[PDB]
Amino acid sequence: KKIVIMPCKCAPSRQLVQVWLQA
Amino acid sequence: NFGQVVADVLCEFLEVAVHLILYVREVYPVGIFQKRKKYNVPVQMSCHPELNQYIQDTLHCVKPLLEKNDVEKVVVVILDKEHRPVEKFVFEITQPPLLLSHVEQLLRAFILKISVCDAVLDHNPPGCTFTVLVHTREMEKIQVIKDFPWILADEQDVHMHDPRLIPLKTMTSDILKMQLYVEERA
Repeated sequence: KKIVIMPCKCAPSRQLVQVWLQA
Repeated sequence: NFGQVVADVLCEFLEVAVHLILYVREVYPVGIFQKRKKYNVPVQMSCHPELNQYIQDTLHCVKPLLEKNDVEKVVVVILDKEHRPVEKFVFEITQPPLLLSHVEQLLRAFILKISVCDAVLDHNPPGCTFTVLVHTREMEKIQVIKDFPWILADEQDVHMHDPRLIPLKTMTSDILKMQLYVEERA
């Protein structure tokens, strides 16, 4: 049977990456 | 005969494509990306370690699905602050059965089209992350290594209400038929 799947974890947030980029 | 080697080539391409899609659609700030030569063109790749690992883990889980021809589509789904799908880069993949510069060149074509696809696409809202969707059948072993499990995609992500359709590229060789196309909402 056809199914769509995705990773359970979400990618890093834009905010978290922004902070990484600042600091 | 070929097969492993196709998947190898294909998986790496998708890695490079996902990075570039994130850069041109401004999903993460341009400052995280460095210039890299890839299929002998300029591309952009994230320097952010956790992002890079998220992408690698996603695709290393896709590899076994590719390796034995179980991937119908690999969709990079762009999501706004509210986790609603604003934009989808659908790579639709067939490997029919049956009967190297040519592969590079036809892959390079998809890369190049992504670079300039800002010229044909309605620029996205502020505050965005992404996810990846994989259309398949009924890897439960690389999920378990990685600590990167996969879960059924929610119906809000699969269905896009009344989407606009913007094709970017098609290749149709003996080994591999792939169409890349974007879906936008109105």
